[PDB]
Amino acid sequence: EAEAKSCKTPPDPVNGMVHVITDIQVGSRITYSCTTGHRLIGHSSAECILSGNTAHWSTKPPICQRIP
Repeated sequence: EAEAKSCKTPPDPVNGMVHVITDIQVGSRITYSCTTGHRLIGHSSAECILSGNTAHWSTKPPICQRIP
């Protein structure tokens, strides 16, 4: 709970890319994106939360289903 930042940045989703809103500090809320036409199979968002001794993003690795 000091100096902030403790969540490891998520890997770039397939045919997509993650965007940081301001910083990687705990309490923030970044967002995810994908190629035009692909709906985010998740929450389209994240929240840096500590699960004990390791801080990570509450959202699972987003996917792109590709929509006709």
